[PDB]
This record gives sequence, C-alpha cells and structure tokens, in this order.
Amino acid sequence: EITPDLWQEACWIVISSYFDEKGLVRQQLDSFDEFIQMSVQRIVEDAPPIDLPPRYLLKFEQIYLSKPTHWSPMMPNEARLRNLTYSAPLYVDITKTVIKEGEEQLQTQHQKTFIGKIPIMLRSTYCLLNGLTDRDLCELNECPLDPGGYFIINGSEKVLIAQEKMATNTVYVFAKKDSKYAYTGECRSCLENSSRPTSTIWVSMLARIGQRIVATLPYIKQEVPIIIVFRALGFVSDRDILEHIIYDFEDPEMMEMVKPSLDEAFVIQEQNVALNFIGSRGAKPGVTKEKRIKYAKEVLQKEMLPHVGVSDFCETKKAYFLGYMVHRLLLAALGRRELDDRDHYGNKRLDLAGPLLAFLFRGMFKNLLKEVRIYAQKFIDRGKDFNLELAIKTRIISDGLKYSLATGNWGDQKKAHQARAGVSQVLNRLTFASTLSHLRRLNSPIGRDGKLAKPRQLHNTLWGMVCPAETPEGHAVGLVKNLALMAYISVGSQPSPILEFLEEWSMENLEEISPAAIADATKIFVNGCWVGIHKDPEQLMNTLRKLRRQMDIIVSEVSMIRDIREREIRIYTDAGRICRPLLIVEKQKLLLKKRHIDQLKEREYNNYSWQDLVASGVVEYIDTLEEETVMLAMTPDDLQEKEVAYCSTYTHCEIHPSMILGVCASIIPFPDHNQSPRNTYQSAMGKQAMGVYITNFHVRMDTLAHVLYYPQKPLVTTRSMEYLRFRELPAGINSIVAIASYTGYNQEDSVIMNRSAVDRGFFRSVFYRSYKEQESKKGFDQEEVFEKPTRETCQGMRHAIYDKLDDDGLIAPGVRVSGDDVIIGKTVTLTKRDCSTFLRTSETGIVDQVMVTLNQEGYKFCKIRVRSVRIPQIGDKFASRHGQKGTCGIQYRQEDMPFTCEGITPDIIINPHAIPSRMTIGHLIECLQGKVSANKGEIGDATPFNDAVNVQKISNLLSDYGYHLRGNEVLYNGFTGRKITSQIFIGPTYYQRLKHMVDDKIHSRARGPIQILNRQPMEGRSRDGGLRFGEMERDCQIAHGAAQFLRERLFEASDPYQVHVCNLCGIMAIANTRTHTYECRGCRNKTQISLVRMPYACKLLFQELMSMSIAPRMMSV
Amino acid sequence: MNAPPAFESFLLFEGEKKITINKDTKVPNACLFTINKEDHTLGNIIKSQLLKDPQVLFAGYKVPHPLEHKIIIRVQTTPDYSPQEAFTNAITDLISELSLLEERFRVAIKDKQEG
Amino acid sequence: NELIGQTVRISQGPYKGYIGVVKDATESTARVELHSTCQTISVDRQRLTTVGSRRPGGMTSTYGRYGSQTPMYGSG
Amino acid sequence: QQPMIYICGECHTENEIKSRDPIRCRECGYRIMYKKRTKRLVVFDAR
Amino acid sequence: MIIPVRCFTCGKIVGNKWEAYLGLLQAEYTEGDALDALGLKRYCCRRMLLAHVDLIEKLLNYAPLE
Amino acid sequence: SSVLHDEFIAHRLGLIPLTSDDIVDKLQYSRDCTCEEFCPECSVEFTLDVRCNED
Amino acid sequence: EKERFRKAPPNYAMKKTQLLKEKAMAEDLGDQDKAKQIQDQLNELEERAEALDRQRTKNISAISYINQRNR
RNA sequence: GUGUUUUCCCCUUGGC
Ligand SMILES: [Zn+2]
Ligand SMILES: [Zn+2]
Ligand SMILES: [Zn+2]
Repeated sequence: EITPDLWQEACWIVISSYFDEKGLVRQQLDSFDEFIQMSVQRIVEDAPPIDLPPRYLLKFEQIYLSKPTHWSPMMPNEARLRNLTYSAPLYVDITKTVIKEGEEQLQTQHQKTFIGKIPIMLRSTYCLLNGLTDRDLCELNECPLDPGGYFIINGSEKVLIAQEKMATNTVYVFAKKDSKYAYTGECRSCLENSSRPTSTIWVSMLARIGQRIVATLPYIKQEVPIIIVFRALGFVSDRDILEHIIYDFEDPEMMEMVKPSLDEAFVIQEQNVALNFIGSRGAKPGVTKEKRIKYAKEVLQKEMLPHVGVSDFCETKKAYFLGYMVHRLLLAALGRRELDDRDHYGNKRLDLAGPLLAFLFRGMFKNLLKEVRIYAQKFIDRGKDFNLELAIKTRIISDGLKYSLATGNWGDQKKAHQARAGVSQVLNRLTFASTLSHLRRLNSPIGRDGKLAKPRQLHNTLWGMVCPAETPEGHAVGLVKNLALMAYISVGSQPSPILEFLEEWSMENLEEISPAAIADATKIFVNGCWVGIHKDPEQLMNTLRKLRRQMDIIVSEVSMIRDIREREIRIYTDAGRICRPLLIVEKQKLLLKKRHIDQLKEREYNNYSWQDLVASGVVEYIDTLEEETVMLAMTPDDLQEKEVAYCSTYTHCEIHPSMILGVCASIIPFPDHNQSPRNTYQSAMGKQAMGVYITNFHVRMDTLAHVLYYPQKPLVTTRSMEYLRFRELPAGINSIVAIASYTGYNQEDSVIMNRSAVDRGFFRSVFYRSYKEQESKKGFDQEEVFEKPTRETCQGMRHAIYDKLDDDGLIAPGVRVSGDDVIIGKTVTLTKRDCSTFLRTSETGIVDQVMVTLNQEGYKFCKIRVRSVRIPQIGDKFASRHGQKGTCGIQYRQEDMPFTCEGITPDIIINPHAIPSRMTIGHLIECLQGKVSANKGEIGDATPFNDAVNVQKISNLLSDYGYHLRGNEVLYNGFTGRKITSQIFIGPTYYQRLKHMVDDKIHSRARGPIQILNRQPMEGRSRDGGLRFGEMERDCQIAHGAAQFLRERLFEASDPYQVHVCNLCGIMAIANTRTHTYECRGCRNKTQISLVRMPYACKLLFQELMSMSIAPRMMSV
Repeated sequence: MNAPPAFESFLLFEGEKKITINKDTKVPNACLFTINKEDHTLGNIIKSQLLKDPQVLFAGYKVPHPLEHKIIIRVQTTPDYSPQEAFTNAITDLISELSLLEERFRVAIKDKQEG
Repeated sequence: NELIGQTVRISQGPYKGYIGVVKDATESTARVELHSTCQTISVDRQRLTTVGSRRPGGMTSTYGRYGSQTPMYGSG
Repeated sequence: QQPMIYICGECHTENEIKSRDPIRCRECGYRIMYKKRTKRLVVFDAR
Repeated sequence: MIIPVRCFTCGKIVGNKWEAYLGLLQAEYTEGDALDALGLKRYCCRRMLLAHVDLIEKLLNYAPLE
Repeated sequence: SSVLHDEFIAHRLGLIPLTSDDIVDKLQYSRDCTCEEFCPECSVEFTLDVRCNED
Repeated sequence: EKERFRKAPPNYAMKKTQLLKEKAMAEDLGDQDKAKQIQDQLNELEERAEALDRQRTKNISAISYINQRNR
C-alpha cells in the first residue's frame, strides 16, 4: 500500500540505500572505471594502423592492464610512503606486417608489448583495494572510510577536479552584444572520443538590404555565406536548400527573412564554384584551383559537423543538421524561441577523471605512434628491419600521465602554459569533510579576474545538482562548485542500442524523409545528432521512459527530453551529464510504496538494494535538461494531497529536499534558519575544522596534519551527515556555549573560552609536520650522505646542536626539537659541505616517527614527522557550524566564568552582537535543541526542512527537564557571585577548531635575511621576511605628512645604501673607499665625487636603466 | 608558545611585594593597596568587608588587567581613621568570620551524622 | 661552553622537575629547551643539574649471563 | 658499538642497518622501516 | 578518540563510564536512562558520553605487530 | 607504543584523581621542597607497566 | 633461506598473502594449481578471520553487538 | 676563537 505519511522513515531508508549502493565519490570511481574499461581500448583501437622502398603496416589489438605492480604488487600506502606513483603497466597486442617486393609479408604478432604504466585511481575496479574488506584494508594500513577517487603521484594524493564545459554536439543560439552579429548559432562538435579536439561552428546573422546569415566554418579565415555552404554540399536549387532551413514554406516570415542570404549567394549555383569559393577562403589555400577544392572538400567532409558523420553522410545528414542550425537561428531572430542561456546547467558537461584522462591518452598515445613511426622509418626505410619493442618509448605514456597528474598542466610539458592549469590538485586531507568535498568538487574554467557576475551566480538549474551554499568566498566565488549529495555525473554509454531501438517503432530515418514531413513532425536528436523524425512523440516518450524504468534497452543514465512547444525529442547518453534521482509520480500516487520500503529495510538480509528501486521503475535519474520538463513535487504529503490543486500533474517528487546540499553544507544543522552567506561561510570553515581526518593518520606522513584529541559527535545532526560519516570522523566538540557579553573580551567576533576546560583537553589538538629528504649522486666528486657533521671535517656547518640526532644522521622518535634544530643530518662532499635540514623556525615539537626507505632511484629516503600539541590559546580561531567565527579573546578559569544554579560554567562565551546582524538563528536553535538532546539523552535532529521540528516544540521539550523553555538561564557572575540581571542563553553547541592557530601566524622581523637582487627583506614568515610597507601605506603616510617615518620605512629600514656619483655627470662613479680614492671613468675626475645616500633598489633601478642605454644622471646641482 | 606559565597567577617573583600601600593625593585619608598575585577571590571579600565598616567612606577593588595578576584596593575613611587600619580590621574580622564558619561547619558535619 | 647541548633537570624554583636541553648558557643563566612545553625558558644555571643519557655495557654480541639450559645429546 | 636498529614496517622485526647498506628487512625484504624510539629522557608534565 | 577523563565543562570523571555506558546500552537501557543510571545529571556531563566517538577502537584495528 | 602519543597519555594521567584526602595537607609544594629530585615528602611516585601480550 | 623454514602468510599482512594467492591462481591455466591455490587461500582466509575475531574477541565484540542491536 | 646563514619560478589552496 502507499506510504500514509509517516513518510520520513521511508524517505531515509531510501537515500540510506542509495549511499549504500553509491558511496559519496561514485562519480570519480565510475568515470575512471569506464576510462580504463572502454576509453583506453577505444583510443588504441581507433588509432589507425601505421605504415610508410617497401612499407609495413603496424597495428594494435586487445589492450591489457595488470594489477598495479612496483616493477610485485605495490600497496597504495607503500606508494604513498615511498613517494612512488601508484600505477599499473598497460600492455597491448601488436601485429606487425611488413610487406615488400616479391610479395613476402610476415604478420608477426608481438604479444603483450609493454606500452607504459598508467596511474590507477584508488578503490577503482583496478585498484588493489577493490571490494576489499575492512579487515584487509586495516591490514594494508588503509582506512576503510577513505573514499578513494584520487591518484597517488610520487606519493601525493592527486584529485582530478571535474572541469565544467559547454555541452558538445548541441546547438546554442546566443546574442553577443558589442559585435556585428545579431545572433550566433554556436555548435561544438565531437563524433566520438576523437583525437581531434572538438570543432566549433557558428552560423551568425549580421545585425547591420539587411539580415544576411553567415557561417564561421573551422579552418576558414573569412566567413562564407551559408547558401554557398549548402551549395558546396551539392544542393543546386533554392528549393532543395530552404527545404533544410524552412520546414514549411507556408511560413512567409522566415522565407522573407532568409531571402537576403540567397541574394548574397545567387552568383553561385554549381557545387564546384562553391568549393572554389570555400577553398579560396582556406587558411592554407592551394595555388591550383583543384587543391583548393580538395582542401575545402576535406573540411566539409571531416571538420564541419563531424558528430553528424563523415564521408557519405556529408551531402545529406549534416546538410540537414546545418539546416537545423539555421532554422533555430531564424527562430531566435523572429523571437519564436528564446536564446539559450550559456549558464543553464543542462547546457554544460563535466569532464571527470575519465574524459580528463582520455584526452591525455589521445595526446600521449598518437605521440607514441609518431615515435614508433619515425623509428621504423629510420630503420626499415634503410632496409633495416626495425624492432618495434625498441621503438616503443614507453616513457611517453608513463611520464606523460605522471607529469599531468602531478602538475595538473593538462597538456604537454612543451606547451603547459598554453594548457589548462590546476586540473589536478593535492587532496585536502585536513579534515574528512574536506577530503570528501575535494573529491566532489566541480570547477568552471571561466576566467577568474573575469569580472562577469553571471557565471558566478547560483543559477536556478543547480537545484539538486550542486550545493547552493558550498563555494569559496574568495575570487573563485561561484566558479568552483560542489556536487550535491545525490547528484550523479553520468558516465556515458553507447547510443547504438538506442539508435537500433529507434529504428523500430515506426521512426523515419533522416535520409529517407521527404522534407515536407518535417513540418508537422517531432525531430529526434540522439547525442545532438539529428537522426530522424517521428509522427507520434507521445508513444516514444512513454516507451523510452518505460524502458528506462526497466533498465533493459536504455541505461538509467540516458535522458530523454521532450520539447513540446518546439517539436523536438533530444536524447543524451554521453558522459558528464550531472543528474540526480527522483521518485516517480504516477497519477498522483508515488510508485515508491510500502512494499519497497519494507524490502529495503531488510536490505542485506534480503540483498535488496537501491538498484532494485531503480530497476523497479520506482526512482529515476533525472538530469538538468530533463529537469526542464519534469513537474516535481517536493514531498508527497505536502504537494500531492487534495488541497485546492496547485497542478495535480506532478511527474516526479523530491526524495528529500535536503539532498540539494553538498557535503560541507549538509553538516550545518538548521541551515534553513541561517542567513545564506553564513551557510556559505560554514561550508568554507567546515573544510578547516580540525578533527580526525582519517583513521590511519598514524601511518600518513602528510606534510600538515591536525588531529583533535577528543573530537565529538554533534549533539544535533542533520540526517545527511550520517552518510557523510561525520559521526565516525567528527571534527569538533559540543561545548556548553553561553551567548553573553560578560567581560567584553569576546566582543567583535571573539569568544571567551574556559581555561579550566582547556586544561581538561577542550579542543586540544596535535599538529604533525613531516619533513622528507633523500639522497643523490650529485656528480663525480659530489655526493650526499646521511651523517652527523663534525667541525673537524664538515666545513660548512650551522651554529646548531648537531648531537641531538644520532650517528645515522637522523633524529630519533621521541626527541624534543625546536626551530633551527637539526632534523636530518646531511653532508655533501666537495671537504664535506653541510646540507642538512632543520626544523622550521619556531616550530618546537617532538619527533613522532622516523621512516627510512628507498625511492624510485634506490637512494636512501627518509620522512620525519614531528608532533606539536596545540593547547587552545588566545588568538586561536574557533567557529561553529553556522558561520560564526572568532578568535579566543581571553581564557577564564572555571572559577572566573559565570555559572548556573549548578556549577555549569560555559565553555565558550560568544558576544550577543554576533547574532543580530547575521541572523544565524540556526545557531540559537542548535543551542536550544542541543540542550534538549543532552538532557533527553539522545541526539536531536536538525535536518533542515523537517517540519516535525520547530522552536516551539523544542521549547516545550526543554521545559520538561526543568529549564527555561527558551534556553535562558540565570547565571551568577564568577567574580562577585551576584546573579546577572539578564538571564543568559546557554547550552550545548557544536564548535569547531580551525587550522588557523595564532602561533602559525605570529611573525616579527628586526634585520633578518635580505634578498640578493634588491637588498630588501625577504618575503614571508617562513623566510623570516619583513612585512610589505606597500603603496597604500605610502599614501597613508603622505596623508599623515609623516615624511620622516616615510623616509625610514621606504629607505632606512629597508635598503639603506650609498653611491658615489660624479659631480659633472650623474653616472655613478667608481669609489675605492678602502684607499679613499675616487674616479669617474669618462670624465677622468677624482675630486668631483660626492656620496649619495640612496635606496639600494634605487641604485639597482638606475643600473637597470643604464643597461637600457638611459643615463639617469643624478646631479647635486 | 609565548604563554605565561600557570604558576604566574599566584607565585611572587623575586622582588615582587605582596602588598604595597600608596597614599592617594586626590582626597584626604585615602590609600591604594596594590596586592600582587591576587584576584577577585581575595579582593572582593576585602572590599565587601570594608563596606561593613561605618568609618569607611569609600572602598572598592579592581583588577586592572585580567592577564595581569594584581589587584588595587582603594579605601577612604574618616579623618579619625586611617585606611591602613581599615584594611587591617577588614582582614582581622574577616578571618574571624571564616574561622567561626569553619568551626561551625566542622561541628555541623559531625552533627549531621546521627543528626 | 661546557654545558650546552646536554639534557638538564631544573632542580629548584618554579620549574622544579622540568626536563630540558640547554640550547645556550652563559655563566649566569642557561637557556633550557623544555621537553614538555613548546617554550624555551631562561633559568639561573645553579638551578640546573645534568642528568645525561647513556647506556653501559657496550658489548651486545655474547652477554650470555649458565645460559638458557643447554639441551644434552644423550638426553633425547 | 651501536648498530642502528630499525623496525621493519611490515614484519615489525628489528633490523640492524649500518652505513652503506641497502634498506631491506632481512625477514621480509620489505623496503620501509622505522627508527625505534629515543633512549634520552622523555619527561612530560601531564599539563 | 578515547573517552575524555573529565567532563570538560564541570570536572566529573567520565573516563570510567564509557565501557559501563555501552554495557548498559547492551542491556538495552534507553540512551538517557544509561546516563541517568551512571549518575550524569548535568547536561554538560551527559554530552561527554552522548557525543563521544570512540575512534580508538578503529585505531586498534591497525597492527604494529600481529 | 599505544595508539596515543605520549603527551596524550601524560595528559590523561594528569586528570586521574587521587585519594589525597589526608596526605595533601602533609606534602609540601614541590616548588617549595628542598630536595634535588622528587621525594616522598613532596610527591607520590606512580608506576605504570603494562604490555598487551594477548589477543 | 630464512623464508624456507619460516612460514609467511600468518604474518600481519595476510591480505597481501591472499592477494598473492589470487594472483597465482589467476596466472595459472592449469586446474590443479588453481585448486591448490583455492584450498590454500580458503585455509589462510579462515585462519586470518579466526585471528581477527580472537583479537576482536573481547571489547570489540561488545561494541559490535551494541551497534548492531542499537540500530 | 672556528660560527650565521640559504634557491628560483610557476601553479594551486587558504586567511581578513
Ligand atoms: Zn663624470
Ligand atoms: Zn560535567
Ligand atoms: Zn621533596
């Protein structure tokens, strides 16, 4: 039977089953698995055989991939500790057939030739950890909670950020103001996984007889008029043309609109002069007319509209597709159809770790084919039978991927500055919600420093796809984005089964159409190829849907959109379409009935699963372009009940509305009670809250790790943070917060902490810093070795105490170390220079563990990590889940903090003024329900949109435990014991401690190290630099009229220097002050010299001018 | 890292005086007692015991900075009464109070037992 | 100077019992890097006493210390 | 006469690794091993 | 990670109650009756046991030796 | 070799309450006791010696 | 020589020994080596699961039973 | 009695 409300339980048995079936990083794992299983083989398979004096044919087959192996299987933790690249060899079967004179060919098959190591993403179908149990993962020193979805490159966890892009194969009509074009029908085309990049087309209309439609074909410098292009496709007649562009001549308006483009072309009728026209606009036009035709013939065959087809499909199928590009342009010009929004997310695709890597493999492969080609040329063509096994420079793949996954430069190192950048970022291990969100992170390539707001705005179409709250508030604000919990990025599937199915059901294929049929007939668009038309689109939509609901012919990821107003059915199967599941609605009942809930409650015990909800036509993956056409209830009991009907025609229902939130936003309790920027600030700070970031942290040699001593589970949680696994790896402590002004040391966004709570371990954390150093053969006479230096032999040697480390040249675990203490003693022979590594200045920790090993080079390599207990202090930045943030402003012992009737003193007192301007009422409701939860003795629900919870209901509960129903309490002043006249709002709230500790920020200089080029202070704390007295400070001191303090800051306290200058010229003289003799070469004067107090950077500027042949002759006159 | 050690709240440094009377100049018969390494525990009971003295025209205590472990107690009396002896009697009688309270508590303990 | 780089115990005053290493020392005061806190204090050198950290014996090969009940051949 | 004892990362067996030596556990051959704790005086306040 | 020895807010020893807490939950005491039966009255002590995540049981899955 | 680092162990030992119902009024503050190390007149020594030689 | 008389699979890295046995089973097209590998792998799996439960035997068992009954 | 030294560019992330 149907779910009779009581539906919240059912609603989270769904979702729970989803996250059982599809852990949070499924979009990375599936993308990679699909790349390795299909796209890699596709690329090597579809690369042509190589051939050339006789000539061979060289051809590749059945590409194979082993498990990751060190040469024996490397575990990922070993690759991480030894700084290896976690990777598996890629092998392919190569058939060589050389053939020559006398008809003597030998097809010798080189089996399983090693092409290179391909880096494996962790927990993929090809990682050693795949399906591996928690026991075994712990035995591997792996974390069973670790998601996977990242690579190990030379020991660094590297995530591939999903890169957003315009959807290929799809026409878009834009108006580009500030141009000669009124409208532009863009298309970006790819047929399939082509080594050729996407080719872009535009069919623009000049705005200005007026209204001339042009086309900007690729590899054409000019802009051929479209009618010439259709004639180049061989359509002589003005009625064979337009039959592609105006599907009913009965419309006079498009007819009279297109006329002036024909008047631009009527000088050309035959295809051959049309090709001469296009060839003469070629970017490399051939001298002879015939070569110009052949060039232009190729461009149309192979470069224009490639997705529609190549060769035989040229003169019809993509003539129709170009006709459709024109038709939709004309619709956008008549205004019959609105312009496409470039930022509508149905118009976008996401390049996950699959396409991101397939692009490189098409770039690193083919390079290998060029390499073996040149090799076999050099040899074979000299009658020297080559060996291909020497021809294969396996370095090309292995280092190409290694490099790009390391730097993130998505292109050749030869041309990296021309490539994309930061596609591949070091996984954020700071806290588990940061790891999980870094893995689910999307990125718009749109330029930052691009001033446009519209690509940064939260578009309506990100609903349920992308977190409305989790964005960097920096310059990347709105460009970097995050997946929503149930958002799934479609991995891609072959359209051929769908095309075969559409060949049934009375579909009419595009090349058999009589064009008059197109007028009153829906046009079908598989992956943006127009492939036919259909008389009856009410049957197709119901059948294609039924088949999705049966998982058989159409895989769940396929999205069929039915545009009613324009008669178009567009079916997308390709990869990178972000989608999300929705409950199906039929009539007005859900298909999700009590049967499914009961079966799914006993899941595992019956091995039911989310996949059975999908394969029972109960839930459906909808994607943002199909979301255009769903009518989407938001809960059944709200929206489908017999109120005075809103629509009563819902097709789908939200599974739970909180699933619009992402990973860090769905840890916020009551986010619907906060001002939205504050939910964004929490989504930020939640990636900085110290916690336990992973349970194998004792094995990690991470460079920076913060581990909280006593991280706690939140007393109020969203349900969503069940699946985030936040109650297993929590980041924060539920503290008895009081919102009182008290002594005023909490005033402007600051907190008073309880010193006695800190003494008990409140938010006490540990800071691990790992220092890595290895060995090397620098040269013949130069060699590094781990060795205690000794003043006798080691010539260079710091003022440090080298005896803290033992004769191995390695500090031992358990030794107290401080800044500029020696950590790895290292000598390099000249006798020996000191080359050792010292603890970062003012770090002051204890050596936690020391590991020693061999790197790829087989050199001794050690990583030392030093721990540093960070007892919270004044200036440490605390925050709460509601974007309240503040430094500890003072710490009062328990005796000094205010206290209730019982001796409950707050742990954190935050100033009331944090609340009223920010309206983080979710913070107040968290505190109230946390106080209920702590008395009630179980964890409150703060799932946002849960109308079962409200403040009055909580207050009612709180009053039952003998507290004021609004959470206020009478406090007594800790100093005098008098009751405070205002009762104070006090209760448990989940606070976070952020990585921003003050001792990592405090910095001072008084004549420290100096830059070598311009003798100014070095930059930055780590360098012991001096603060920049910038331009704006210069201006602020001019306004002060503080010329003496301006001179000292911009000179005497920065780069005090002196020059001698000639009196007769103003070129700097030569001044041997050591003998007090002076001359200017060029005047030969020795008396006419005067000293000039002169900023060194000024001296250097004037010498950089003289080196341009400019004499800035400084004169004392 | 540049943290005070916790004993600095109660241990005198070599040369620090506990208490350091200073004649106030603004009004007659007023002193400022500056107690080092004391806080509201010792300063508030003295302040409130001084207000029970009818010959004390003004009595108060402050902690100039909470990060510093030093209180100032300003006492003004009537000209027939130095605040030195106001402060002395405010401690003598407050000790008599706490000692009487201690004796009465000790007896009340063993009187709750079997009573 | 003669007492720099050695492990010392503070035997007097407020830091009694703290263990640290002398990072520096004049004749009047050492600077002691405290083992527990993330801090280096300056302390009057008479307050310090050297503890040292050494191992006796130095002969690992054959300290049999007799033995471990040698089994006989004619006992089996 | 201190041979610089190391602890095999896999076996947890102790290994003697003097200078000019390859890092391998003589039990497993495993290539990662960790230094044993110091012998100096480790004293904490329990603060 | 492990149970805090003292309730941060007040001071009551809660570091000897975690295994007792879990044993009472295994007697199927309701979650607040376990706390009422251990003797935690103040919500500041109760949030020590309710909120505590005992990660040391996961850290002990990893082997140093055997 | 527990999974907790030494400062964590030491911290936890700090917070363990001790039955000093009487002896606290006898003992000196160590800062005030005149002896070079700890002595039974200004301290109580504790030992912990535990190894988990079982599953 | 050391590994000759001293067995390895009972080491803490039993998962790695199982991975090696799986690799040896997959590498072999002979059914006899595949069946010997299957038997060895099942035996090592049983032994390791027994040891895991034995170390899981106390306190770990108790918190497993409480989580499973709590849900 | 011998004692302060010593890398850069580029990218990414983060702080007000
Ligand atoms: Zn001159
Ligand atoms: Zn408490
Ligand atoms: Zn003593």
